[PDB]
Amino acid sequence: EEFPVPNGFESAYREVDGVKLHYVKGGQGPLVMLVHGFGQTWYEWHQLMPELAKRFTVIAPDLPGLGQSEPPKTGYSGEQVAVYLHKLARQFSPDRPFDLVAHDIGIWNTYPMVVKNQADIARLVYMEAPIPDARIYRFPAFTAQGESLVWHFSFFAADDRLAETLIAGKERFFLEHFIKSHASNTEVFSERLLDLYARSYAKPHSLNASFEYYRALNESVRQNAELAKTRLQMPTMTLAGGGHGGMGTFQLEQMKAYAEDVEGHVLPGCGHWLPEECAAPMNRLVIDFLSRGR
Amino acid sequence: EEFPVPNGFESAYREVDGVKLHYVKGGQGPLVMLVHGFGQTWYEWHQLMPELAKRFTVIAPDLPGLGQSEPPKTGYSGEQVAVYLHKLARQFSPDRPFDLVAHDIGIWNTYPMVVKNQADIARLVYMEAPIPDARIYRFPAFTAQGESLVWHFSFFAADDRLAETLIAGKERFFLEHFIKSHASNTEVFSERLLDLYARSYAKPHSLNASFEYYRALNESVRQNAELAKTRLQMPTMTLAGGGHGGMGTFQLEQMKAYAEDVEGHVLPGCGHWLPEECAAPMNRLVIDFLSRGR
Amino acid sequence: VQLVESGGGLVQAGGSLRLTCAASAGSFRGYAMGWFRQAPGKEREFVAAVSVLTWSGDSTNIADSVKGRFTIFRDTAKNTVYLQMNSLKPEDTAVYYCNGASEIGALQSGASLWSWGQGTQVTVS
Amino acid sequence: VQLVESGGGLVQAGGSLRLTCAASAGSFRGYAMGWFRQAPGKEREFVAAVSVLTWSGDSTNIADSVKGRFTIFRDTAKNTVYLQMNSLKPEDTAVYYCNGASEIGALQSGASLWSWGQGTQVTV
Repeated sequence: EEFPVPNGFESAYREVDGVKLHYVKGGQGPLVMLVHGFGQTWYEWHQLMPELAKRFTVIAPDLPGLGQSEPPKTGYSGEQVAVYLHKLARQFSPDRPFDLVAHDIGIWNTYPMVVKNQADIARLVYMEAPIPDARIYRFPAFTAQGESLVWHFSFFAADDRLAETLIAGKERFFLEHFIKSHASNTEVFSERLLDLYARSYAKPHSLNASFEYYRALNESVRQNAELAKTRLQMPTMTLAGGGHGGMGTFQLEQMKAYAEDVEGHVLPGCGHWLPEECAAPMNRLVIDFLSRGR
Repeated sequence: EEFPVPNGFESAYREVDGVKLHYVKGGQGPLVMLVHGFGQTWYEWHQLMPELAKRFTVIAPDLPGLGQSEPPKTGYSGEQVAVYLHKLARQFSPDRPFDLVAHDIGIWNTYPMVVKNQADIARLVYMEAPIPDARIYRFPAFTAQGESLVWHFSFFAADDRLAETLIAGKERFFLEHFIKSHASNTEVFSERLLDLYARSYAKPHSLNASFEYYRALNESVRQNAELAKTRLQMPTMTLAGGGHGGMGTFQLEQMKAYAEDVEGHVLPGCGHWLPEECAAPMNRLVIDFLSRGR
Repeated sequence: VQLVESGGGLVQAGGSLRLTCAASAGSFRGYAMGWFRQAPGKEREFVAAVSVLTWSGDSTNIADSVKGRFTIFRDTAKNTVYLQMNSLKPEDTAVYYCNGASEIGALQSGASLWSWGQGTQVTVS
Repeated sequence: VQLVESGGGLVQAGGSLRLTCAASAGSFRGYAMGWFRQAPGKEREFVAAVSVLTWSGDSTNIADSVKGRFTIFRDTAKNTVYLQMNSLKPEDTAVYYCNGASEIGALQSGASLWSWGQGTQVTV
């Protein structure tokens, strides 16, 4: 076990398409799947999970290759990875649609499942990352404030295993810089919390898998150009940070091109890591959006 | 000596404003100063220097902190660094104007000298880099071809000494990736040549100095916003690579906003490293431009 | 958030100054920041604003009264904000203040989030 | 530079194919690259072009006849060029060729630098 499991939850494994996925699950009721992003694992949801579990069955998987999940056997593009997550969720909700909450590259790895299987998704919450499309080619490499928030896209996508070679042995140092530089509320990331995430990402196959998601990003863009010919029809909510490190208004503005029914919120003073930086306001918004009318 | 010195040239030092600068010098006649860029040293000019020395006094300094030159005492912004290079050139041509050829960050470190002391500059040749201004905030972090050419701006500018910490001890690996990823003729760089450059940059103060130039880039941009209220009046030529890794048409188009009298060339099939990648055509162009009408 | 301005002084026309805005308590890392000024006799007026850094970049707005002479920028390692004042004029004489908002547009409209600090006096002789 | 195309085949309307352009001798890393096609009876015509990567980014141009169905992209680690063909139509049947130029505008005007390779057959 890489992270403490909340009381009332089980840490378990399930083979999907030949790949052994790790997840933490608890609660009773309709299914909500929470999908973490880069630099983290299922554990980023550990404050939201006990709350949602009062009314829902909550499952939080580790993305393939990350946390305690095996790497994918097909590949790291969004459409390939979405298969695993879709099948995992259906094993627990084969007869009813489920809700989906995703953060950061959790968005990349679920959008294809959502758009191709809309009857399976009841409500959708996306936070703090772009859906892979040509808009990401407009983000600046360098800014009047110095170090940009997106230069890691190219570092991670670089060939010759550049990122593995430079970061191996310095995973803790790189991850602290990465996380804090994308945060407004930097203090929430304790020395011990950073050590836990670094321990997980320093596993050789997790270090490589991290970067393979970015190496597959251009293929994800090409996939999504075709997939986005169909708009999303289910109720959708976007969340973005309004502070340093966040997406700001981009998140909702992009989502309006993909979804018919979308409400968006920007959390002021919050950066990229909403579940940890702004837990109480974010948790309330998610629980509210998923509970209303039921 | 970190690099072999051409026959007929001397390797020497001169103290300027308390800083000991290294340079290689040879030939007779009016002065031409050649200023190298990041990832290299004076040695990138070693094929051009013997040709120019048939008609000129040629000096190729190492930038402060790089090669065999001491770090600056004031700072690494263009206006600060330019002071050292201007005083060095004036030591050898105190009564007559001199020509200037600069590559990559050589441009950053000479533009303020040029614009503030136009009577001291006879001709100007700028190749393969932007003059620091707000246009650089538009270069993309990530592209449809993957790794962009400009992500290193933010990597090198990051606080916490990110770049030194990740690259130290791996200078040879990083420099080969950096050079080849900015090259079209990637194989022109012999293993020994790359060994020599990595050895020079692996000196702890040279590794750090490398990145301080990028940590000062925003200050250079702000300086140049004031300085560029005066357009350059002397004859100028720009060169850019037309292949992968080069500036393409950007070089001449930006220069047209800074200089009244400018001729530009794009060398097809050539990347960022013109003196090495496309030596014969580039050398011919420089020699011609400097030789003309004299 | 407790705001502290510094860097003011007595300077000659045509000279330059750089003001610093810092937080002695709290943090304005999560917020857009702006500079304001007020002379004894006149109203307090907006001077300049800079956004937070997002994935798309950032944005600034410079009041027409100082456009071409003043610039604003942030340091995201120090969590400070700066006002670079070039080509200072006597009518720039005032106490200068910083404050924050959720976006630069609110600052442009004179709105701000926190109690004003003491400001820093700029006198151009 | 010796060009080698591959990836062609027989597909049903609405299907998809991906073509690969490689250099069996030399390198086109320093040049813009383009796809062209020739149906039996017609002359060879421009399909798509992609520039080299510069510090400012890159550029593509896609012929109106395949716009919205075909995309072109490069791999700067392999030094290869690709044509992804979605929503294939019978009228897309042709031999497909790649070639290079100093800029995509030259390719748009039918110009190219090297001897044509054998091409790759696409039948819809």
